[PDB]
Amino acid sequence: LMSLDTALNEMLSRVTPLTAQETLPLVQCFGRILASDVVSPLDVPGFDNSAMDGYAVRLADIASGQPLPVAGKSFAGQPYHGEWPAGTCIRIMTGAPVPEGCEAVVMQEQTEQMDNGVRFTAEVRSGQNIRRRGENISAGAVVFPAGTRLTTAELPVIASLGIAEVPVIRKVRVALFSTGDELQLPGQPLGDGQIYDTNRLAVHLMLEQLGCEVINLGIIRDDPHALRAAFIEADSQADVVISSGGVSVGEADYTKTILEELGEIAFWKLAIKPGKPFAFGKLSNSWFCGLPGNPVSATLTFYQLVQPLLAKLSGNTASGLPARQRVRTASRLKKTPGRLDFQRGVLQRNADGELEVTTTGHQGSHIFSSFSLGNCFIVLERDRGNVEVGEWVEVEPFNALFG
Amino acid sequence: LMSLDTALNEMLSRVTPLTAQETLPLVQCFGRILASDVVSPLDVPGFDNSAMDGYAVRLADIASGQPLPVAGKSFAGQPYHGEWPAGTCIRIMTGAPVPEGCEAVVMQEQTEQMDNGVRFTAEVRSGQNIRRRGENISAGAVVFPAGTRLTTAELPVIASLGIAEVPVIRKVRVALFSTGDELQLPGQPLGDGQIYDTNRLAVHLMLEQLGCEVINLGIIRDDPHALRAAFIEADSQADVVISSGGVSVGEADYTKTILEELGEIAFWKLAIKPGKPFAFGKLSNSWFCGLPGNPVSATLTFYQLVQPLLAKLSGNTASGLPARQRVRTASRLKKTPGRLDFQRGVLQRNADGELEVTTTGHQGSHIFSSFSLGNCFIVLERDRGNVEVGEWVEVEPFNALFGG
Repeated sequence: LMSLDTALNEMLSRVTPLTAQETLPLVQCFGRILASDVVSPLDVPGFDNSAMDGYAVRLADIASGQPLPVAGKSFAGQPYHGEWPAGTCIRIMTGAPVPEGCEAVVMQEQTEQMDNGVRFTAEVRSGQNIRRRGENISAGAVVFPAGTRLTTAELPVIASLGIAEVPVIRKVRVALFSTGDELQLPGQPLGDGQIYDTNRLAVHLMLEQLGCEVINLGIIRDDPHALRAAFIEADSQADVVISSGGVSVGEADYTKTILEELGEIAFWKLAIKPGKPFAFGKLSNSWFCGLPGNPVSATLTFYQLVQPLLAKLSGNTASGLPARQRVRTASRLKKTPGRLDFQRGVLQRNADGELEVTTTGHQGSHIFSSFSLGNCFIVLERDRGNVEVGEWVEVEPFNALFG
Repeated sequence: LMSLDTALNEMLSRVTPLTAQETLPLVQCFGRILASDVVSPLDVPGFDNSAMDGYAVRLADIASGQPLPVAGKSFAGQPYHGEWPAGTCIRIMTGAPVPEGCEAVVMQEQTEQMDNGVRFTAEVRSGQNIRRRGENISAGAVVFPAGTRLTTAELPVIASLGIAEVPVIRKVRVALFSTGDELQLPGQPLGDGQIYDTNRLAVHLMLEQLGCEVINLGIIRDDPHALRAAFIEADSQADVVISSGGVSVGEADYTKTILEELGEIAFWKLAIKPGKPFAFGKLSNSWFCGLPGNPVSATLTFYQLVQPLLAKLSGNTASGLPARQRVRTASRLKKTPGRLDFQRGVLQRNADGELEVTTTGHQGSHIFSSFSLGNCFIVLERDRGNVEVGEWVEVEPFNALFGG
């Protein structure tokens, strides 16, 4: 019934990004979100420097046609500061400051040795092989705006400005638990009718990799007093509280009366598969996301709704649902109109070098193993039906959460 | 002169994957390499159970056509063990075990509650809505082989088997350092021809995001005595030693002579762009990789060469290439034959829904912004010249090191 689109727009419209900040050296900032504009205090490069090894010259001396004796050498980190007489040149290495009065740098290839000094054999242009102060970044300019997620692409540039540390938004705090007397912890023996809990570890892992601060409360006892106490504890400690399974996503059980007693909760029926049910709303001090019990459904609902919620709350301004592309299927796909079906597939290059996708197998939410067998979603349109080999299909490669 | 391929193969053929192992709880295993096969001790699911909220019936009772009174209820984790008389049904919840003799589960909405019992309104087919013991995993089977990188796809399947911790290969230990009197620690004042050391941070970040244990020795003082000391420390404590800049990758100087004193090091000139020079070889107890000083070159060189080395060392049995595909350019590309040019580009969907790439801009190595602006490399073949709009082009999307 409710489109994924519409549901996510709704959830994000309710939410306001965190503003609370902390200051961290750059090496600890991978994947963190800049709280304030990074404004450069320096010109970069901060001084006119050689783009290569060769010789620093004045055009008037080149103009002579005469060989120029080498007055001195200039190293990166150890510039020449001796006298530079008229009619001479300076040997210079990549990255060294050009000497006062230098108008060009000639690479070795365009010179010959004379029994005396250096002949320049090619035209020498004003400014050739010189990187000028301020050509990359002007002091005073904003280099990265607030809301920028810091990776290897950004943090080295920040260091080239001489900044050792930056303010970033604190991590989003997410409390996490499951419930049901059928759920058991790994390493313990299974009682009557029990299964091992998997969703909660699947959610924890993903939160960790998303950079959140995870407060896992474990498996809560299927008792109203214990469950209430768990919600209250979760709420007091976190920005977001997630049930990885066991709390109602619509069914009229005791968990639903506790949830509604503690918050203002919507129970939605989404036009997706796998899954459909999702619970979302506001507790006293936190947002609540309630996932369906099936492992495929809970994982997919997490990945497609909760994941982007957390990106917005983190302060990230990257306006991006992950990347999709159009590719032909090498498999016949069973699909029923009425829901957007996030089937799992294997995307691969064929012998012609063209990109195609294969089903991973049975798509039932009775097996989590399609995530490991796969490397992408095949995102089958709400209204589309079965798909034949050769048709074009929307594909969404899995992110680093799945490898 | 030297192909990137020939270099990569040379580096990979030399190296032996680590086998040493340590056992960790599942929650601490993200991105770790599974050290032993995971074998299922149990059937998943463990028992025949309901796929719906409803009723568990036998087909003979359905065929009588009579309302069946509710004789009991089976809940998830609270199965029914009482008597199940003839002509009767058992209320059942999703995931609850089916009661003995059960032939079908009927979903609640295909029933009417009748005062003399539950009336079944639809056809009932043998086995409907029953998940069978072992239909996902069988006891005794290997679920993941040794060599699997563990992520969200694998670890929860491991949890489903009742296994709380697994053996993984120890992390690759990478020692790191730079040198040159030009280099200054950020947060300090820049003297005369100085710059802030950026390559070292870039490599530290990438190494940690790759799951390496990093030993950062700093900026090494630019003389032979301090350099020897740095090499001895680095080599004594690591599987791999990396110079992020300042140590020779071919030019004759004191750093070169120390390298040749302490190791068996090759200086390659690679048919690539950006970059070209790369130092590689064996120190007494470790492998060495020496990067060029230019940030664009170092970063590219680490990404295309050191990264695949670390993957093999780690024990990851994944095929190490590629995630490449062929896409049209929507940009004219300037490309000189003779080098494999890893231009940076922007991969985006056009209005027809087709994937296409655009240049980031100037492809010079004098700036670093192409890594921010870009989301891929346009991998232009060694012998190719200029590329016009609409030609086909190979493309390698950025991995998580640049944010995807």
